[PDB]
Parts: sequence; C-alpha cells; structure tokens
Amino acid sequence: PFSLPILTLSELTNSRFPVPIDSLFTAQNNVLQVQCQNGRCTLDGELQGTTQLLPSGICAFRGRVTAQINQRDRWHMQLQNLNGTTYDPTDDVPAPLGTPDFKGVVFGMVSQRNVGNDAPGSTRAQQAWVSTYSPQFVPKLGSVNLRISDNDDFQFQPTKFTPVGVNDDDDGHPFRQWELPNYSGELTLNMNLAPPVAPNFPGEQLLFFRSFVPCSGGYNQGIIDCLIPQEWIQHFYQESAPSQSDVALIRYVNPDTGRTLFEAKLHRSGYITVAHSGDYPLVVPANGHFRFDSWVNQFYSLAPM
Amino acid sequence: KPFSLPILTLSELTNSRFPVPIDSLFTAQNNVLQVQCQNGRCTLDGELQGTTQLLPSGICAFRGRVTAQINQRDRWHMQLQNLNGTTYDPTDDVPAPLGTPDFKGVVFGMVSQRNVGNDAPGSTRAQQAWVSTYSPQFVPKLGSVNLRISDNDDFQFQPTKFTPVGVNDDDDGHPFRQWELPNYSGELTLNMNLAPPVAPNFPGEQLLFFRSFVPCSGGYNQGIIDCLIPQEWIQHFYQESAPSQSDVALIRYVNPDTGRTLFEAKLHRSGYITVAHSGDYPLVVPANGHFRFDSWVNQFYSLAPM
Ligand SMILES: C[C@@H]1O[C@@H](O[C@@H]2[C@@H](O[C@H]3O[C@H](CO)[C@H](O)[C@H](O)[C@H]3O)[C@@H](O)[C@@H](CO)O[C@@H]2O)[C@@H](O)[C@H](O)[C@@H]1O
Ligand SMILES: C[C@@H]1O[C@@H](O[C@@H]2[C@@H](O[C@H]3O[C@H](CO)[C@H](O)[C@H](O)[C@H]3O)[C@@H](O)[C@@H](CO)O[C@@H]2O)[C@@H](O)[C@H](O)[C@@H]1O
Repeated sequence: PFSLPILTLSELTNSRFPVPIDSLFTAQNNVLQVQCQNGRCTLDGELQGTTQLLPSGICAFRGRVTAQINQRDRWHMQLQNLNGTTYDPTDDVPAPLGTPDFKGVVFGMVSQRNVGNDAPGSTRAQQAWVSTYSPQFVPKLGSVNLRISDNDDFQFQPTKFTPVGVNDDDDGHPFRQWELPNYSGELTLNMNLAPPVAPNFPGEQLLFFRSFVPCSGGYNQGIIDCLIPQEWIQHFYQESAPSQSDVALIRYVNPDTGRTLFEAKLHRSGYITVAHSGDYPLVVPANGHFRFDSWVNQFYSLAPM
Repeated sequence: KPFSLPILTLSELTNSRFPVPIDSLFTAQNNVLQVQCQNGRCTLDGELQGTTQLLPSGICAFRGRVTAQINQRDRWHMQLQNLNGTTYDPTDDVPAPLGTPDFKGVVFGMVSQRNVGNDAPGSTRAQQAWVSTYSPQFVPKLGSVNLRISDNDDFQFQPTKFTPVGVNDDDDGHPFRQWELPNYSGELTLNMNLAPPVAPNFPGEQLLFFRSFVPCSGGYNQGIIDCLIPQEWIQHFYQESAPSQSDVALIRYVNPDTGRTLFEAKLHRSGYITVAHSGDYPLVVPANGHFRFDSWVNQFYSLAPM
C-alpha cells in the first residue's frame, strides 16, 4: 500500500539543492514552463531527468582536471559519474546525474587527491565556481570548466566539486531557477528530459517545497523550489508501490491536534497541486506533515487550500 | 512491526559522520582505543542518540549568528542555533547541538551570511572558513564556536551558516583523530549525555565500518571517516520504529544478480555491526551488493567466518 514518509519540513531536504526545506509555496500559473531535471521521480519509484538518490550528489561533480584554457572558465574537468564510474555520453539521460538544472553560477569548493606517479596522495582544496551559462558547460558531452581562486595550486588530477550556494553571474546573466542550461552547449537541443509539469484542472496551482540557499554577494534571495523533497524520492524508490490511479489524494495534518489543515493532489508523475489562486507562502504549524489518504482521479475536486 | 533494512548499494549510501557517499566496507582489528562517535548513532527501533539528527546536510554543519571577534586565531565568535533555526538550549540532554562534529581536527568549508534587520537587509557574502575542534573556543555545548576565515574585512555580525567540505590536521601539529571526541564544553570540562562506547565481545569478532575518503585541504591525509551505520539506515529505523525482538539481528550481504549470500554479520540492537574476522581488511565485494535482514538471534550466535 502506497505511503509517504512521516517528516516535518525541517526534517526534509530540497531535491534541487543540498539544503533543508524552509517553507511551502504555491505559485500563480504562468506561461513559463516548469521542467526541472533534479527532484524528478514517479510515485512507483522511477527516477527521471538527472535525479539520483544522495543529497550530497545534488549539484556536485566528480572527475579529472585535464587542461586549462585562456578563458574565464579556465580549467577543463572531464566528468565521471558521481560514484566514480566512467560516464557514458550515449546513456539515456540529459546529463550526468546530479548536474545542476538551472541557469546561474554555483559556488563551492574544489578538492583534489592525486593518484598515479605524481605525488600520489597529495591533496589541495579551494573556492570554485561553475557557470551554467558558460559555453564550456557541456556536461552531456562529458565536461565542464571551472573558475578557481588560486590558479597556481591546481593540478591535472582527480577532482570533486562540492556545492555551497548559487548566485547571479556578472555580465547580465541572472540566476534563473526555471531556465534549463544547455547540457550540450550552444546550438544543440537537450535530450531525454523529464517532461514539463503544470496543473490541468481549473483553479489549481503547483505547490513547491521552498529553500533559501546561500549566496556569495549582492541581494539575491537564493530561492530554489522543488516538486517533491529528496526523502520522498528515496521512499518511492524503495517501496515501488504500484500506483492505483493517476492521482493520490494527500492531507497536511497537524499530528498534535490530529486535524487536517488542507488537502492536495499528488500526481503519479511526482508533483503536487492545490486549489488556490495567487502566489502564496503557506503559514502552517512547524509539526505538520502530509499523509496519504486515498487514490482518486483527474476529476477530483479539491477543497480550497 | 517486522524489522527491515532499506535496499541500497554502497554508492547509494551516505556516511552518517560526514556528508559524503560511502566508498567501501572495512573491518578493523580490535584496539585499546574506544569507538564512541556521537554522530551516526541510532537504535534498531529508531531512537537517535548522541548528536545524531536526520539530514545529511546537517552533519558537521553549524547555524547561528556571528556576534564578536577576538584577538586570537579562532577569531570570529558564532553563537549557535539548532540547525532548523530554533533557539539552542544548553540544558538539553545532548552532548552538543545536533550535527556538531564528533572528532578532533579541523573541518574546512565555507561560511555564508545573509543580513537581517537594519544593516543592509538581504545583503550576502561567502568565503572559505575553518573550525578547529581543538580550539579553546570550540564550546558548542555552551552554545558557541569560533571560526577562522580567509578575509577578515568582509564579515559581519549577522546570521551565518557553516557548510562543511572536508577535514584536515591542523597546521600547528594537532592531528585529525576520528575516534577522539572533542571537549564540547571546552578545557577542564567533561562531556555529558554521550552515546555509549561500542566494541565487540564475542571472541573472533570485529567491528565492520562503512568507510568514506573525504576531501582534505593540503598534505597527504587519507581523509578516512568510518561510520557504524549509514545515514539512510538511521532514517529508515526512525520511520519504521520496529520493536527489536532480541539483542542482535542477523544480516546477510547478498548479490542480487546471482542471488547468493556472500557473508553474514551481526547487527546489534544499539546500532553497530560485527563480523567474524581477524585483522584489518578492506572488503572486496561486488558493486551491486547489499545487506538484508535474516532473523533475530542472540549475543552468542556464532557467525560463519567472513
Ligand atoms: C552586498 C555586498 O555584496 C558583496 O560585495 C560585492 C562586491 O564583492 C567584492 O567586494 C567585497 C567588498 O565589499 C569583497 O571584497 C568581496 O570579496 C569582493 O568580491 C562586488 O562584487 C561588488 C560589485 O561591484 O558588489 C558587491 O558590493 C559582499 O562581499 C558584501 O559583503 C556585501 O554583502
Ligand atoms: C602536498 C601539498 O600540500 C599543499 O601544500 C602545502 C604547502 O603549501 C604551500 O605550497 C603549495 C604548493 O606546493 C602552495 O603553493 C601553497 O599555497 C603553499 O601554501 C605548505 O603548507 C606545506 C607545509 O608543510 O604543506 C603542503 O606542502 C598543497 O597546496 C599542495 O598542492 C600539495 O598537494
């Protein structure tokens, strides 16, 4: 029988950036498509897009630095899969699993640990940035280029990128959470994408699990919204409960009082809709959580949120 | 009601003592020095212990406000909150705020700030930082730690988060010692409310660890951090809260392709694993393998040699 894990918002991890969930948010419908590639999973447990299971994999890279070029995006990083295995560009994914799914700069740290004949075991780490606007951001082809703070202490050796936050670039390239990067560079279409999501019933809007992630300068709010949290993804992967219909009715409950605060539709393809009109940050008690009620269908009419 | 494990390969598991994937399994020779980590501690019926909390992103992280600086290497005084942003209570029955590092060394990563109130609200900044758990100002139980940062001219008295990236030895000699607990209340104080030490005491048995090689920031340290059970098992036991039928759950490492069992192990009620083996040994196992629950046995069950 299908179920959700029992977890409060502060016990949940954002599936599009590795931080806790801060709040719930419903957004007004708009012509601009929602088509994130991280945090995508069906209710019967099929991961989609660039989604993988580990919070520490989200927006991370692993590989070898193999060259440098005379450009701002200086250091060429040939990618592996996050578990260290060889990346195959012909696999049926948009990019290596964990790759960022938005336009912007991800900041964090790079670390290296030498192998082979040149000082094996020697290490180093420093601040780095990955711009997903860069012409050298071509993860589907098997590489990205890094900007680092100290060009004199970086070798052609195995490298990991650990994300900390996001920002706008300079030069007029803003942080746009709903714009997909070009995974294969400038004139090539993205492939094998998880499909766009949108409400289909009148009066319905998407409900998001929202985080305010760190930024590295200026005034950006750091908003990253996901469809379902990483812990639900991990749970659906395990259970693989056959979905009885296209829509699971779920209720947000206060476990202390025992009462239901509102209801929502959890769709088979892994997103939530609510009956509401307008942008609204939800105000709900800190102990609250969703519970599965019953299988319904597309025509089920939700009580207003 | 019936006990179980989540079905996950090693590359699908997260270290419960540092936020990275598991790299390998390791059994260690029995030693005089005790294992008493405070992160990654959970009973099989789902009671978290020590400084253990549920989120991989909480492990070795801090959250709070920077309130002062001092004329010492550990310069910036960070008054801590709980990781969810609520007020930290020093009289709570824990060794330290949940997520606090449980080893002697330096944790390196980044600090980030986001202003609130009257001074440029919304303005942000981030840079490299280090937290030494040897520091006399590392007093998380009392409610604060002091940070070293790379740029002392761009840091304010504002809400701050520390995100860990790796570990190292300090550069004045003080080594990275994963099995030595820090003093959570500083010099001349004893730790309280600790999760107990763990050790085998069936003859021929050794602890089995889930091992990760975490990033280091210079020199040759291997970055070894061993945990007793992975974060995903902790999360699973917390959800299930299955009553434990005996002191020991017999578990089998299986290859799901071939269908065969490769070795067996004892999963103890208090949340650690023992195997029948003599000597330090990095296990060699197929990449698709995973543990499965077999049955409830007792402390004196005799394991097939591994
Ligand atoms: C709001 C403001 O944003 C950040 O500062 C940036 C500038 O960043 C540069 O200058 C600051 C010094 O104030 C600092 O030295 C930093 O390391 C350096 O990169 C800069 O990008 C300008 C661009 O014209 O905009 C901002 O002022 C941040 O560092 C500040 O603390 C502050 O939050
Ligand atoms: C093994 C070595 O570890 C790190 O180097 C440090 C030394 O750092 C100094 O040298 C490196 C380059 O070799 C670099 O230029 C650095 O900025 C500079 O501070 C130094 O601290 C010594 C002291 O005993 O230890 C290490 O050698 C690392 O930077 C290196 O890349 C290299 O892996």
